[PDB]
Amino acid sequence: DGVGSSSGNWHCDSTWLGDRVITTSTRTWALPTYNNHLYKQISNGTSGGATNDNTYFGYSTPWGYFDFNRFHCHFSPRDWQRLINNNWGFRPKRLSFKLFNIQV
Amino acid sequence: LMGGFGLKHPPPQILIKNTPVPADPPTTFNQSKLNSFITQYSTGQVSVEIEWELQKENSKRWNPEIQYTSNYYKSTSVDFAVNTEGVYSEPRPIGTRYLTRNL
Ligand code: NA
Repeated sequence: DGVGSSSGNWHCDSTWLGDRVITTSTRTWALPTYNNHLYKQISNGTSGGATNDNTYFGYSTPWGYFDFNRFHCHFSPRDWQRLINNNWGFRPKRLSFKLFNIQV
Repeated sequence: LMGGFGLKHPPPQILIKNTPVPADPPTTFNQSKLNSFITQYSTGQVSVEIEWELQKENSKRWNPEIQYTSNYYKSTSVDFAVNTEGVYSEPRPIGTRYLTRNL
């Protein structure tokens, strides 16, 4: 693990094996500093014109998060077509996640 | 040229015939070949099983491909099905070239 060594490769692919299909996707991301490194109480009441149906209390944090809860994060259009045109069903079994080639 | 696979040793021709069954012959000998036969025909079932090898598609094309599909909207009858009269019909010719491949 050094400054001059990559800590991972680009894995983007799909393989169909029978009653299984494995999707793999890699992306490049960017993360800024959020909230000026702070935690902040955020709220919205019924003042001004804000209706009661929209009130809330919570917090914003200095953290970011990864999300891939969207099918196109894993299936290319063609793969999605291969899936829906030939199978009565499908479901997730297991996953691997990786963060690498980090640069600050 | 009409399409298909050219074979030096194609599936063999399968010939079939009902054996002639003489109707009564004369009572005194005669040289002539019989020409009077019992009227008959045959019927039965026939089975053909063929094993085909498939060459799976290995494309990295990102966007969806063209695909043969049934029509979506309502219709008087179902394509590739029978009539109210029990007649089966093939509404259109269906080719084989939907997926794509680079040169
Ligand atoms: Na059809």
